[PDB]
Order: sequence, then structure tokens, then C-alpha cells
Amino acid sequence: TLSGPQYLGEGLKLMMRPGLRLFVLLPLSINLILFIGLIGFAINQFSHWVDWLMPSLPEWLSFLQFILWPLFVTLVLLIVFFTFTLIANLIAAPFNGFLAEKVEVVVRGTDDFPAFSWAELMAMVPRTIGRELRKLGYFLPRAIALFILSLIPGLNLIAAPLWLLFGVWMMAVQYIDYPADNHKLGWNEMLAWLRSKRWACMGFGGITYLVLLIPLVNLVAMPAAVAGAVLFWVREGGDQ
Amino acid sequence: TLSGPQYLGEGLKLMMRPGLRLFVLLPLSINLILFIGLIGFAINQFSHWVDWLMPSLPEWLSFLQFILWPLFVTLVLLIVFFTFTLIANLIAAPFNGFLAEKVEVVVRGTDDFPAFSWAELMAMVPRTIGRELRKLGYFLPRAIALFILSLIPGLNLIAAPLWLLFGVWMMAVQYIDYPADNHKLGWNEMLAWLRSKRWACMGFGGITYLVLLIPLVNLVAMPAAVAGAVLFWVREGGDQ
Amino acid sequence: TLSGPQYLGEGLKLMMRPGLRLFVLLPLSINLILFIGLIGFAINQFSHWVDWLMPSLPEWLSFLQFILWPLFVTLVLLIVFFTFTLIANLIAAPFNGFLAEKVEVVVRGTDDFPAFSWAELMAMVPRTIGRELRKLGYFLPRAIALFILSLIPGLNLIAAPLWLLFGVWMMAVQYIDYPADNHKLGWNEMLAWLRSKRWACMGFGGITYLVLLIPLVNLVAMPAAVAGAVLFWVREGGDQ
Amino acid sequence: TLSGPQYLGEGLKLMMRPGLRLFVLLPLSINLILFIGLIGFAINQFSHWVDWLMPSLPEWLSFLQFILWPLFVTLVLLIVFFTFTLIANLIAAPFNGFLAEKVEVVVRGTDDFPAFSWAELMAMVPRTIGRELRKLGYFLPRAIALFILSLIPGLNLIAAPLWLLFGVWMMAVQYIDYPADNHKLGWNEMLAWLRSKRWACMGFGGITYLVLLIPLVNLVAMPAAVAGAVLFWVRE
Amino acid sequence: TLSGPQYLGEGLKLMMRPGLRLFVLLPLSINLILFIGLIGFAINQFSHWVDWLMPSLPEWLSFLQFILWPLFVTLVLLIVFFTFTLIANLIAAPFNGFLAEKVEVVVRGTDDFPAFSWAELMAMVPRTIGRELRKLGYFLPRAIALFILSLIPGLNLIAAPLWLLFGVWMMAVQYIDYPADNHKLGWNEMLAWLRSKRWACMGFGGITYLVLLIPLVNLVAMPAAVAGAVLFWVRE
Amino acid sequence: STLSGPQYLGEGLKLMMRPGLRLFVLLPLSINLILFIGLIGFAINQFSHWVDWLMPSLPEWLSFLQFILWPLFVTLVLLIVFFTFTLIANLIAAPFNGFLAEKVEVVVRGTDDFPAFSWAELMAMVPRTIGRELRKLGYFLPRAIALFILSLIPGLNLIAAPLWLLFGVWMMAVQYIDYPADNHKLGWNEMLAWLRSKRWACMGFGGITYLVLLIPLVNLVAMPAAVAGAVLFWVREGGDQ
Ligand SMILES: CCCCCCCCO[C@@H]1O[C@H](CO)[C@@H](O)[C@H](O)[C@H]1O
Ligand SMILES: CCCCCCCCO[C@@H]1O[C@H](CO)[C@@H](O)[C@H](O)[C@H]1O
Ligand SMILES: CCCCCCCCO[C@@H]1O[C@H](CO)[C@@H](O)[C@H](O)[C@H]1O
Ligand SMILES: CCCCCCCCO[C@@H]1O[C@H](CO)[C@@H](O)[C@H](O)[C@H]1O
Ligand SMILES: CCCCCCCCO[C@@H]1O[C@H](CO)[C@@H](O)[C@H](O)[C@H]1O
Ligand SMILES: CCCCCCCCO[C@@H]1O[C@H](CO)[C@@H](O)[C@H](O)[C@H]1O
Ligand SMILES: CCCCCCCCO[C@@H]1O[C@H](CO)[C@@H](O)[C@H](O)[C@H]1O
Ligand SMILES: CCCCCCCCO[C@@H]1O[C@H](CO)[C@@H](O)[C@H](O)[C@H]1O
Ligand SMILES: CCCCCCCCO[C@@H]1O[C@H](CO)[C@@H](O)[C@H](O)[C@H]1O
Ligand SMILES: CCCCCCCCO[C@@H]1O[C@H](CO)[C@@H](O)[C@H](O)[C@H]1O
Ligand SMILES: CCCCCCCCO[C@@H]1O[C@H](CO)[C@@H](O)[C@H](O)[C@H]1O
Ligand SMILES: CCCCCCCCO[C@@H]1O[C@H](CO)[C@@H](O)[C@H](O)[C@H]1O
Ligand SMILES: CCCCCCCCO[C@@H]1O[C@H](CO)[C@@H](O)[C@H](O)[C@H]1O
Ligand SMILES: CCCCCCCCO[C@@H]1O[C@H](CO)[C@@H](O)[C@H](O)[C@H]1O
Ligand SMILES: CCCCCCCCO[C@@H]1O[C@H](CO)[C@@H](O)[C@H](O)[C@H]1O
Ligand SMILES: CCCCCCCCO[C@@H]1O[C@H](CO)[C@@H](O)[C@H](O)[C@H]1O
Ligand SMILES: CCCCCCCCO[C@@H]1O[C@H](CO)[C@@H](O)[C@H](O)[C@H]1O
Ligand SMILES: CCCCCCCCO[C@@H]1O[C@H](CO)[C@@H](O)[C@H](O)[C@H]1O
Ligand SMILES: CCCCCCCCO[C@@H]1O[C@H](CO)[C@@H](O)[C@H](O)[C@H]1O
Ligand SMILES: CCCCCCCCO[C@@H]1O[C@H](CO)[C@@H](O)[C@H](O)[C@H]1O
Repeated sequence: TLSGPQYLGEGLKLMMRPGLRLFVLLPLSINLILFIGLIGFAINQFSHWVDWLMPSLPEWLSFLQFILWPLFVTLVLLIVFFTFTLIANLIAAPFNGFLAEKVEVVVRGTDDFPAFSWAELMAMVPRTIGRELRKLGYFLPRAIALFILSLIPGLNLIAAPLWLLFGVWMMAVQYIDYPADNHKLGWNEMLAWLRSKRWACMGFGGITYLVLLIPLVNLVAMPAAVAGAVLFWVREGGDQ
Repeated sequence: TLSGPQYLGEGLKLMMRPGLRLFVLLPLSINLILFIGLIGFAINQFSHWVDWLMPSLPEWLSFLQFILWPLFVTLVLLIVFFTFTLIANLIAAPFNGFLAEKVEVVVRGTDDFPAFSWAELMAMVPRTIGRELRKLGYFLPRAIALFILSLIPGLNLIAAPLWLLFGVWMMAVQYIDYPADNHKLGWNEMLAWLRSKRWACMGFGGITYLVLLIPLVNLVAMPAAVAGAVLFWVREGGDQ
Repeated sequence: TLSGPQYLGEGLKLMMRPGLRLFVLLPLSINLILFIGLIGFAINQFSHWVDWLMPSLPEWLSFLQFILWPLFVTLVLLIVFFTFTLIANLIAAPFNGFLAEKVEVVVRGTDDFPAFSWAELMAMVPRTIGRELRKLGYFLPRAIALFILSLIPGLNLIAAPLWLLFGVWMMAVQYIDYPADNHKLGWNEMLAWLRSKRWACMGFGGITYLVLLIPLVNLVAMPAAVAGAVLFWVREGGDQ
Repeated sequence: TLSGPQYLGEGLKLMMRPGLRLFVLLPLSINLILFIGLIGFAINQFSHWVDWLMPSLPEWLSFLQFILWPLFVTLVLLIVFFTFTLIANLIAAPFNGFLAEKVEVVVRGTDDFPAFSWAELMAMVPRTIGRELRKLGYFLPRAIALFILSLIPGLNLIAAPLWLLFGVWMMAVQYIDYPADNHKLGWNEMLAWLRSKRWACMGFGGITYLVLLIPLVNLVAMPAAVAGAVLFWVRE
Repeated sequence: TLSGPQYLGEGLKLMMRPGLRLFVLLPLSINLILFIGLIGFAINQFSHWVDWLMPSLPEWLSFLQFILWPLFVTLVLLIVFFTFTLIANLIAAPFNGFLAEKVEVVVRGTDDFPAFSWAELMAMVPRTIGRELRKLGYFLPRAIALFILSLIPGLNLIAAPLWLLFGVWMMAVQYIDYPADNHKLGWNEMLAWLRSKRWACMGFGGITYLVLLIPLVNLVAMPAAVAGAVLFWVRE
Repeated sequence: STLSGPQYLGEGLKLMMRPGLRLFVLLPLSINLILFIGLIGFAINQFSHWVDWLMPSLPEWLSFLQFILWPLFVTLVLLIVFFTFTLIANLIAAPFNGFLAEKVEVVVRGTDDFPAFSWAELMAMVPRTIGRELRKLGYFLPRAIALFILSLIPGLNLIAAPLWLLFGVWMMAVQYIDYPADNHKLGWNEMLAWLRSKRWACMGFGGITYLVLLIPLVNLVAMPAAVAGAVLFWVREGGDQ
């Protein structure tokens, strides 16, 4: 009855109520620390990194340095961004998993005020980081496939839609995974599960993608998305 | 003999001969009268309608009115336009049906000079208005669907071609129905009928679409699209 | 002697050195709190806002509520975004201003390690906030002008360049004022004085804007722009 | 007095009152007849025209006919439009002029119910047809100029604004003329009269442009623009 | 182990070795002689073609010849180019096959080098020219179709990819045909063959497409494509 | 005298068509042939290597970037190869154009309707005419890079497209109308002043010359036509100093 994007909205509701409300701070804080620590580092090495990527040129081709400069400078940033993002989700991987349990007990009425402890969090770290690596393995190859498909002057027009649709579906697997993996469910079994809910989890993943495009709101958005995903897992069925 | 778009042309021929020659003036004359009557009222009401759609705003945001004015003024115009066409087509519905019948008797040779009588027209009105409503009910949801699909950044590129192709298929169903409905044929039965004749009525629909973009020529073109569709019905199966 | 976009570069150096590094953490924490506070506010009021703007309609026009809904949701979003920006800048105004003085004493050689104190910061707040209000009062009119010029289908092509040319100039008056305002210097007087350094401060503002197009940069760049602007005030004319 | 375009708006008020707008239905009904005639004609001869325009080609180049077919067809269509747009406006020239007088007596209070008689219309025809022909002469060179400039890849960017600004300015000279021409004023004297105040005509013609973009509303926007122009002639 | 676009590279290698390096010169010589004569021809007759294709208009409509001018000029140019491109490749058709055979024997170790003889080339000419005429018969209708498809306002977006995919596929059928036609390969069986090998021959055809986008490098790239197509024929 | 505008290029094509000047049309093509035939092989063998030079060395983790970085440098390299080639070819065409311009002049002035080609005087021209094309490049490439950097700015590109076009036309005037002018020991600055006084005429000439040189197979006939047309522009409009 709740199928579609409605879950996301409801997930936000689940985050606003006390005792789950303070867990919302986790992603931002991660990205905060990771930013502040890394930013300074990046600041010092930015100049050096481009100097490594740029080839040595003779005096006659030295003019190419003017055209090649903006490139690697862009590329470095593109790397520094992606690298950071890559780490952020990794450090955010356990917390989200830990959250997906704590949301669930509230969804079913078991304990409306779940408690945070580092013990069970550190105990979750390996399966949930490894699971973040499985997600990365499922995503990144297909991403490079669609992107190289888009670099072709003829074929990009079919790549833009495939890109979008895939990114939505990935919003389904990324977040609905957290309760599925917390129920020790196989990767294949969960992807088949989402394949059976493809319309529902495509709507959920879709509005999740959209609301996750808002830059500052990303950080309040993700916890809502996790909780909404847990709700998805409870309202669709955890039989597998 | 004629398969493909050729029917439209032949429809023109049929409308050129005496006795069917004046009905070409029915659509044009309708849109004249309709406009002449409505324009007046519209002029007075237009100003008010936008003020209604425009939100009531506080002092600091009042500058937004300067930017919201064009949008709402645009929107109302669009609505004011569609309504017009929507009403016009409705009023054009029976006259078309009455033509598709009267063209048919000429195509099959029963009466070389059919007469116009308001009696059987008014007798037609409720059913034919009902069918134009069934057509709008078929079209408007799929149209909206395509449009929402166009506002999606990734999927818009797949939205344009689908819009064209559907608008063509719709040109088949709008006009080939007039004789089919005159023959008391089920809606789904005609849609499957045309789905088996996909190519033929997709060609007829195609040229009918193109020619009916030409702005004022529409009102002379349409009766040709009717007669042409009656020909599509006569020269191809009347079987049910 | 020392000139061009290099100021920004040099300004960055001043921020990295022992004694001036932690001041960069002042705006971020603010933007954190300001975000954390406002975002929750937005979360709760969002419905009421989009419902306020939306007009009350009769039953048959109720379908319009579907087209007006995304619109207002966007509009509200934009307000929420711009309002945030507007507030953020304002709160950033004194921390910027307070910095422009503290950078200065480091540039001159009195004290290599300045200390932060809430007393004189709070003593600065009203003057500097009123200052940046003078800035918004100088900027927002010319901005609205160029924007009404760009809405005209014909003139919009000359609006894009005219936009950029002003945006670079603005970069000068925003930052270079911070030390000047600490020296009790008049608004129109500073406008006249910088009207002479137009080229230098336009290079400063040029690299300032471009370098401000990157997201990572901004959080570390505004301090670099403030320090570089202080440096610009010291090595060139402080005369009055 | 009335800043920017209010004249058009005020002009529309004038047209909506009974007595000043049955006059609107006159040229429209004619252009209807014109429309019906020209369309039927083109129906009969469209094939003759495209076969005339198409060159005779060999069997190896016969497939070229397949690319030439859409072309002349387009071309014929275009001519057919412009001819009509040209003729209709031509036929519209006197009625508008005849209206511009009949508007003025209502503006100044002379006669609240103007009388329509074919006599004084036919008497206007030569002067007002000549006058609209002068307007076509002022317009077409600068229009072709901007179109050719707009074909240029680099300079096309300067052709789009110059197009709009001209298309707006022209809306002044056509309409604000109808009263001036009724006052027996020289062409050059009127262009100096309009260039005397650029902003005013620029707003009047500006909204008149935008409002003449609305598809069926043209038919009511034009009369408004005439009377507003009459109003524009009287108040200033 | 060698599948994919690598064949292109390898074909290049085969053409670098002595005795096969003389085979590179002929397509260049064809484009050269043919080009020089046909271009001198083009300059004198151009005026007659554009004047021939352009229709007779009355003197009022005379101005239309100004818009039709850039068009027909363009059109003639396109014909001029296509005709050249049409003829050019025809004359290269047998030299290709005659080359293809001489490459195959090098792949299997049969021949270190063969002295060219006009005899066997002339013996090939009618069959292989009939073969490339059949290639034109497969190609040109799909192209005109895709072009009419690109004229459609909605479907033009689906025309852009459809072109490329076919342009690549054609580059498979064009070159991999030449060894096939050396073996009297029946038309249906080769098209099915390349349809069963879609990935390999489509990558081969792909790099062939792209490297053939390079203008003067076309001339050295085509022999590499022929050699690569023979290797594609032998190893799979 | 009445011949002002872009008509010069047409008339120049006419001059190249009459006997005595007709085979000089083959001077550019042959050049572009030879320069290609010599270079082509070299380039191919070393193309693979050049991209590998410009491409950065990346670790195990950043190796995937090679999939996106590869096509880039390959294009970049190609571009350079093209520009450099077109650079070099134009240099070799510099004396021939000048020589042709000189020879065209005697046909235009009715002195010798069938001028003879001799390697003596062409080789005599080489140093002057090359140096003068180096000056042409010096006038062009800085201003061109300026327009390109200006087009890189997000706000100002819209003003970079027209400026680019107009400057390209103007450079057509400078390049071709210079050829007769250099033959009469005319200074660089003073010819820029003279063309600046003929800006309407030579800007039309440079306009059609530009367009005709955009068509690839046609440009081989048009380049001589542009030289001759430029000689006629020099003859019919003051060659005075
Ligand atoms: C756009 C730049 C945003 C701030 C982060 C990178 C700033 C790098 O800045 C530079 O760092 C170099 C060492 O890496 C020093 O040599 C320079 O003096 C310093 O200006
Ligand atoms: C403000 C920054 C917004 C960028 C949002 C882009 C969303 C990309 O998508 C994400 O890429 C990540 C790796 O980078 C993976 O961890 C995720 O599984 C994948 O969904
Ligand atoms: C991660 C933050 C996600 C916010 C997703 C919000 C989805 C909101 O959903 C909207 O909220 C309103 C609630 O009153 C409803 O009236 C609307 O009909 C509903 O679409
Ligand atoms: C474009 C001109 C449209 C004409 C407006 C309507 C018909 C003439 O206008 C008015 O219409 C009224 C009813 O609306 C009639 O009662 C009046 O007799 C009338 O003059
Ligand atoms: C273009 C000039 C005006 C076109 C018609 C204006 C409509 C006039 O007004 C309309 O008709 C009656 C008066 O005529 C009024 O009483 C009606 O209330 C109004 O709807
Ligand atoms: C869809 C047709 C509407 C576009 C034409 C112009 C509408 C402008 O409507 C304005 O409303 C005013 C309010 O009374 C009236 O004085 C006039 O009707 C007019 O000035
Ligand atoms: C293109 C930029 C804005 C053009 C001017 C918009 C003026 C908006 O002003 C509007 O005028 C209307 C009456 O004329 C009123 O109904 C509105 O309430 C008022 O906001
Ligand atoms: C596209 C048209 C915009 C929708 C708004 C239509 C007007 C809705 O507003 C309506 O206006 C009427 C007349 O003023 C009033 O009688 C009604 O009380 C009011 O509901
Ligand atoms: C004042 C009444 C509201 C505005 C009327 C909009 C009527 C538009 O009507 C449409 O105009 C098209 C051209 O635009 C024609 O091609 C169509 O045949 C016609 O249905
Ligand atoms: C940019 C900030 C986006 C805010 C999206 C907020 C959507 C959630 O909204 C919140 O949840 C309720 C539903 O339970 C809504 O009715 C109210 O807006 C609010 O309480
Ligand atoms: C097609 C564009 C329609 C815009 C309609 C604007 C008319 C709004 O309404 C009118 O605005 C006038 C100002 O011109 C005022 O003088 C009138 O009192 C007012 O009724
Ligand atoms: C095809 C039908 C054409 C209709 C043309 C209507 C001509 C207008 O008719 C005029 O109307 C005036 C009041 O408006 C009266 O004052 C005039 O005496 C009358 O001639
Ligand atoms: C369908 C609604 C009425 C149809 C009749 C309109 C006849 C056209 O009318 C004419 O059209 C020309 C070009 O659009 C205009 O320039 C003329 O002023 C106009 O009189
Ligand atoms: C450029 C192709 C040929 C010209 C086509 C446009 C013909 C119609 O053009 C219009 O006719 C009116 C007559 O009054 C003029 O006043 C208008 O300004 C003019 O645009
Ligand atoms: C083959 C014949 C094609 C000629 C069709 C006549 C088109 C006249 O159509 C007119 O176009 C105008 C815009 O220019 C619209 O604003 C008018 O409402 C409409 O009447
Ligand atoms: C249609 C009349 C002009 C000829 C159009 C085709 C242009 C050239 O077409 C080419 O022909 C070559 C062989 O000639 C083939 O190798 C290519 O696959 C093909 O693209
Ligand atoms: C209306 C007829 C349209 C025919 C267009 C076909 C023109 C041939 O297009 C061909 O495509 C090849 C790659 O695909 C290129 O290598 C050739 O240069 C080329 O001329
Ligand atoms: C690179 C080698 C140059 C050969 C190309 C043409 C140069 C010679 O050109 C020829 O010179 C003859 C007399 O010498 C003239 O009579 C010919 O008309 C002329 O065409
Ligand atoms: C960004 C668009 C690039 C188009 C292709 C390269 C155009 C510039 O090309 C250059 O023009 C110069 C001036 O005459 C010549 O000196 C150079 O030889 C030539 O390479
Ligand atoms: C050494 C291999 C590099 C290849 C560079 C060749 C680029 C050739 O360039 C082409 O040459 C023709 C004249 O020669 C011109 O007609 C074309 O405009 C041009 O694109």
C-alpha cells in the first residue's frame, strides 16, 4: 500500500522523532572531520599533484603547457572530489548499517529509544564496509560502461537515459541493502528481491536520487533515505 | 490500392466534389464563431485569472511578483488556449461524425449529393461527444505521461520521439474512429483493429499530423482527414 | 610591485601560516550551525509554505493543483536557498571584517600570532553588518537590472557579458572594503578610490570569481580573498 | 502622458465599447474570403507550381527529386503565406485608416456612433494603399539586411537583438501613422516625429509586438493598436 | 587472442613491408588523376548546373533566386563530391580485391612478394565492380531512409545514433567482403557471417570508421583496413 | 575601379583559369602531397609513442583513468599534428604564392600573358617570403589565442564568437593582399595601415576567401584564386606609397 517514492517521505518522519533524531548528525560529522583533516592536506599537495601529471615538454612545445594546465587541474579536482566521496561513504558505511537496525526496532515498536554504543558499531564495521565494497563493485564497472558509451559521438543519446535509470536503481540497492545485509541476505538474493520490487524500489530510488541532488540537504537526506529503506524492507517482506 | 498516407490525398479529392464542398467550411466557421463569442469575455476575465493564481506575498518577497507575473500570465494563456481547442474539438465532434457517415454514402455511391439536416446531427451529438471524450481520455493521460517524462533530465531525449510517434498514432485513432463509431464498433475493437493496420493508419496518421500543423490550413485540412479516414474504413475491412 | 591575481595566491599564503589558520574555521562552524538551525525549520514549514502560495481552486480546475505544485515547491526551495545565502553572508560579515584587521597586523609585522576575542568582534558586528547591507544595496539593484535585461528575448545576449563584468568588479568592493571599513573609510569614497585601481582589483576579482566557481575552494578561498584584499590595502595606497 | 504601452490597453478599451468594434469584424470577414479563395486556388495549382519549380533530371539523378520535393513544396508554402500576409495587410490598410478617423471622433467626443459607408472608404483606398506601400519600403530592406546578417555564423548574435528592436520599432510606424496620415503629414516628418520620443513608441510597439504574437488574439490586438495609436496621436 | 580493433594496427604492419608498400600508392593516384580532371571540369560547368537546377520565376518572384542560390550551389557541390566519392571508390574496387588476394598469401606464408600484372586485375574488374555495385545497393537506401528519418522533428534524435551504428556495420561488410568475394562467398552467408561475428567485425569496423575520419590518413588507412579484413577472414 | 567587394576572388579564379597561369593552380596540391608523403609514414609509426609521452604515469589505483585519459591525449596529439602540418605546408606555400602573385601581376597589367616559371627567382624569393609569413603568424597567433582565452570565460564567449569570425576574415585580407605588397618592398606596418583604409573592400574579399577556404577539396583551387584575387585587389586599388 505504501509502495513507490512515499517511503522516502515517511523515512524523514522516522528521523524527526526523538532518539533517532540525533543519529542524523553522523554523516555530516564524518564528512566534516574527513573534510577538515583532508582539506589542509589537499591544500598543500594540490600544486604538486598537477606537476606530476603534466608531462615534460621541450621549449617549442612549451605552449602546450598553457592548454594542458586547466585539464589536469580539473582532473585533480575531479579525483580529489571522487576520492573524498569514496572515503566518505566508506566511513559512513557502518553508521548507516548501524542506523538501519536502530530504525527498524522503532518501526516495529520494540524500543522507541535505541541506544548508540561503539561496541556493536565496531562489530558491524567489517561486514558493512565489505558490503560497501560489493556495492562499489556492482556500480563502478557499469558506470565506466555507460560513460565510455557516452563518449561516442553517436551513442551518447541512449547513454544519458541509461545513466539516469541506473542511478535511480542504484539508489534502491544502496539503501534497501542496509536492512537486507543486516538480515544476512546474499547479494544475489537481495538484487533479485529488488528486481521483484523493481517498480516500487525504482520509485523510491528515484525520488531519493532527486532529493540527494540538493547539496547541503544531502546530509539530512541520507538518514531519511536509510530509514525509508528500512521501512521498505518491513513493508515489502524480509523472507529470503 | 492506396495503402500508406495516400488516403489523406484521396480525402481531399472527395471533399472537392460538389455537394460535399461546403462542409469544408464547418471547422473553420466553428472556430470563427467560438472565438468571436468567447474573446470578449476572455479579455475581461484574463486579468483577474492570473491575479488568482498569483500567490499573496509579504513585503520582502514582493519583488517576486515582478518575476512571477510573466509565468502565470503565460500559464493562463496556455490554459486559455487548450480550453479553446478542447471546446472547439468537442463542438467539431458531431459535425465530423455526421460527415464521416455522409462521406461514406458518397464513397459507396448510394447518394452522389448528400444533404445536411440538423435532425440527425443533433441526434448524433451525445454519442459523438461521448466518443470525443473517450478519445481525450485515451490521449491526455499518455500525453501527460510523455511530458513528465520530458521534464526528467535523462529521459527527455527518449521523450521527444515517443511524443511524435504517439501523436501520429492518435491521428489515426481520432479520424478512423468516426466511421467506426458510426458503425457501432467497440473502442478496444478499433484500437486492436488499427494495431493490426499499424503501418497503413500510421502513414495516414503521419501525413495528417504534418499537414495539420500548418496553422490556418488546419480548418480546411481536417475534413480531408475525415473523408480520408472514411476511405480507410471503406477500402479496408468493415469486419467486426 | 606586487599585483594581479597573484594577490589571491599570496592571500592564501597568509591564511596558511601559523597564527592565521584556525580563523578559517570561524565561517564553517557558523554555516554549520546556521544550516543545522534553519534546515530543521525549513523541514517543518515546507508544506505550509507551498500550501500558502498555492491558490484555492474550484473542483473542476483542481487538476491545475498538479501543475502549480512543482512550481511553488521550486520557488520555495529557491527562497530557502537564497534566504540561507543572504543570512550566511550577513553572519559571515563580521568574522570577515574582524579578520581583515587581524590579517593586517600580521602583514605589517607587529604581531605574527593574533588572538581571537569575542569582545571586539561583537563590538564590530553592527558596523560591519550594516556595511555588507550597503553592499547588498549596491549589488541587488544592478543585478535585478541586468536580469530584466536578460529576460528580453533580444537583449539577453548582451546581458550575460554585462553580468560577468559586474560580478568581477563586485569581488573587489566586497573584500577590499573589509580592511577599509576597519579604517573608518567612506562607502562612496572607497568606491571612488577603487575606481582608479580598476585593473588590478579586477584581476583580483577575476581570479576571485573563477577560483570561487569551484566548491572545495570557496570555504578556503574567501579567507584567502580577505587576506589578499588586506594585502592589497597595505602595499598600495591607504591614503584618504 | 501614459507611460509605455498603456495606450494599447486604453485603445483596447475603446474598441470594446459598442459602436467601435463591429468595425473590427469588417476586414476580418474580408480576409476570410481572401483566405478561402487563396487556399482553394493553391489547392488546384500546387502541383503545377512544384512541377514548374522542379528541374528535369536524369534517371541517375532522379533520386535527387526526392530531396528537391520537400524543398519547393516548402518554398511554395512560404510564398503562399507571405503573399497572403502581404495581401491581407494590404487589404487591411484602408479599413484601419478608415477606423483611425472613426476612432478619433469618439476620442474627441464628435460622434459616439460612427457611420460606416463604403463611399469614404473607397475614397481613402488610394492614399492609404500608397501609405502602406511606403511602410513596406521602409521595412523590407532592413529586414532582409538583418536576415542576411543572421545567416552569418559569427554576426548572427548581433542580428537577433537588432531584429527584435526593429520589429518593435516598426509596430509604431505602421499604427501611429494611421492617425498622422489622416492628418496629411509627410512620411519623413513622421519618422522624425517618432524618433523624437524613442521610449514611448518603443513601449507601445513593444507590447504591441508581444500581443501580436498571441495567435488568435492578433485579430483583436490590431484594432486596439490602431485606436491606441489614435490616442497616441491625440494626447501627444 | 588477436580479436577486436587490433586487426587495424596489424593490417598497417602488413602494408609497411617491402613489396606491399607499392600497393599503398594506387588509391592516392586514383584520387589524384580523377580529382584533377574532374575538378577542372567542375569549375567550367558549375554555372550551367546551378542555372539549370534553378527554376524560372516571374520578375516579381525573381528575388527568390537569391535564397535558392546558396542552396543549389551547395547541392551541386554535394553531388560533385558524392559523384567523385562514388567514382573514386569504384576504380579502387578491383585494386582492392587484387590487393586482398595478394595480402592473404602473405598471411599464410604462401608468397614473399608478387609482381603486379594487369592481366588478373582486368580479369577481376567486372565481378568485383559488380560486387561494389551491390554494396551501393545495400547502402544507399538505408541512408536515404535514415536521412528522411532525420528530417522528422521528433525522430531526428533517433537518426543520429542509427547513422553511426550502420556506418560502423557497413565498414565491416565493405572490407570483410573483399576476401569473401575472392572465395565466391554467397551474399546471404556473408551477411549472416558478420551477424554471427558482430562484436569482432563491429570493433574492426569501428576503429576503421574512426581512423577513416582522418582526411589524408584515409589513404594510408584503407590498405591497413583491407589487410586487417583479410586477417579477420583467415583467423576466424 | 567599380570592382570593389568580394568579386575579386571570382575574378581571381578567372585569372587562374586562363592559359599561362593555369598550372600554378597545381602548386599547392603538389606541396600538400609531398609534405604528406614524406611525413605520413613517420607520423604513423611514432603516433603511438607521442600520446604515451603526454599521458601521465599513474599508479595501480588510478590506472582506470587511462581509459578516459587515453582518447584525450590522442585527440590533443592529433590536433597538434594537424596544426603543425598546416603550419609547415603554409610556409612551403609562402614563396610559391608570392612567386605566383608576382607572375599574376604581369598578366593583370598586360605585360606578359604567358609568364614563365623558373626555379631561379622562386629560390631567390624564399627567405623574404618565409620571413614575411613568420611576421604574418606573429600578427595572428597572439590575437587568436587572445580570442580563445576570451572564449573560455563563461560570460564572454558570446562576444568571442563574432570577434573570432571578423578577425579570421581580416586575416584573410592580410595574408593574401600582402603577397603583392611584399614583392614591392612594402613595410608591414604601412600595409596594415593601407588595408585598414580599405577595410570595407578587403573585408569583403577576406570574407568570401574565408568561406571558399572552408570547403576542403575546393580550397586547392581556391588558394591560388585568393592569391590572384589579392593581386587584382592590389592593382585596381592604389599601389601607392
Ligand atoms: C584553488 C586553491 C584552493 C586552496 C587549496 C590549494 C592551494 C595551494 O596553494 C599553494 O600551495 C602550494 C603548495 O602546494 C604553495 O607553493 C603556494 O604558495 C600556495 O599558494
Ligand atoms: C555534492 C556531491 C553530490 C554528488 C552525488 C553523486 C552520486 C553518485 O553515486 C554514487 O557514487 C558513489 C561513489 O562515488 C557510490 O558510493 C554510490 O554507490 C553511488 O550511488
Ligand atoms: C530526505 C528528505 C526527503 C524529503 C522527502 C519529502 C517527500 C515529501 O512528500 C510531500 O510532503 C507533503 C507533506 O505534507 C505532502 O503533502 C506531499 O503530497 C508529498 O509529496
Ligand atoms: C470581434 C468582435 C466580437 C463581437 C462581440 C459580440 C457580438 C457583438 O458585440 C456585442 O455582443 C453582445 C452579446 O455578447 C450583443 O448583445 C450586442 O448586440 C453586441 O453589439
Ligand atoms: C476587439 C474589440 C472587442 C471584442 C468584443 C468585446 C466584448 C464586449 O463585451 C462582452 O459583450 C457585451 C458587450 O458587447 C458585454 O455586455 C459582455 O458582458 C461582455 O462579455
Ligand atoms: C487571451 C486574450 C487575452 C489577451 C488580450 C489582452 C488582455 C488584457 O486584458 C486587460 O483586462 C482589463 C481589465 O478590465 C481590460 O481593460 C482589458 O480587458 C485589458 O486591458
Ligand atoms: C519581465 C519582467 C517583469 C515585467 C513587469 C511585471 C509587472 C508585474 O506587476 C504586476 O502588474 C499587474 C497588473 O498590471 C498586477 O496584477 C500584479 O499584481 C503586479 O505584480
Ligand atoms: C487558468 C485560470 C486560472 C484559474 C483561476 C480561475 C479563477 C478562480 O477563482 C475564481 O474566480 C471567480 C471570478 O472572479 C470567483 O467567482 C470565484 O470565487 C473564484 O474561485
Ligand atoms: C481568446 C480565446 C483564447 C485564445 C484562443 C486560442 C485559439 C488557438 O486556436 C488554434 O490556433 C492555431 C494557431 O495558433 C490554429 O492553427 C488552430 O487551428 C486553432 O485550433
Ligand atoms: C529543502 C528542504 C526540503 C524540505 C522537505 C520537507 C518535507 C517534509 O516536511 C515535513 O514532514 C511533514 C510530513 O510528515 C510535512 O507535512 C511538513 O513539511 C514537515 O512536517
Ligand atoms: C496579455 C497581457 C495582459 C496584461 C493585462 C494587464 C492589465 C491589468 O489590469 C489593468 O492594468 C492596467 C494597466 O495597464 C490598469 O490601468 C487597469 O486599471 C487594470 O484593470
Ligand atoms: C460579413 C459581416 C461583416 C460585418 C461588418 C460590420 C460593419 C459595422 O457596421 C457599422 O456598425 C456601427 C456600430 O458599430 C454603426 O455605427 C454603423 O452604422 C454600421 O455601418
Ligand atoms: C480561425 C480564426 C479566424 C481565421 C481568419 C484569419 C484570416 C487572416 O487575417 C489576416 O492574417 C494575416 C497574417 O496572419 C494578417 O497579417 C492580417 O492582418 C490579417 O488580416
Ligand atoms: C521576407 C519574405 C517576404 C516578405 C514576407 C512578409 C510579408 C508581410 O510582412 C508584413 O506585411 C505588413 C504590411 O502592412 C507590414 O506592415 C509588416 O511590417 C510586414 O512585416
Ligand atoms: C499554404 C497556405 C498557408 C497560409 C496559412 C495562413 C496562416 C495565417 O495564420 C496566422 O498566422 C499568425 C502569425 O503569423 C497568427 O498569429 C494568426 O492567428 C494566424 O491567423
Ligand atoms: C547518391 C549519389 C551520390 C553517391 C552517394 C554515396 C556517397 C559515397 O558513399 C560511400 O561509397 C563508398 C564506395 O563508393 C563506400 O565505400 C562507403 O561505404 C560509402 O559511404
Ligand atoms: C539523401 C542521400 C543521403 C546519402 C548520404 C550518404 C553520404 C555517404 O556518406 C559517407 O559516410 C562514410 C562513413 O559512414 C564516410 O566515410 C564517407 O566520407 C561518406 O561520403
Ligand atoms: C613544383 C613544380 C612547378 C610546376 C607547376 C607549374 C609551374 C609552371 O607553370 C607553367 O609555366 C609555363 C612556362 O614555364 C607556362 O607557359 C604555363 O602556363 C604555366 O602554367
Ligand atoms: C578553433 C578553430 C580552429 C579551425 C582550424 C584552424 C584555423 C587556424 O589555422 C591557422 O591559421 C593561421 C593564420 O593564417 C595559419 O597561419 C596557420 O597555418 C593555420 O594553421
Ligand atoms: C603528417 C600527417 C598529418 C596529416 C595532416 C593533413 C591535414 C590536411 O588538411 C586538409 O588538407 C587539405 C589541403 O591539403 C585542405 O583542403 C583541407 O582543408 C584540410 O582539412
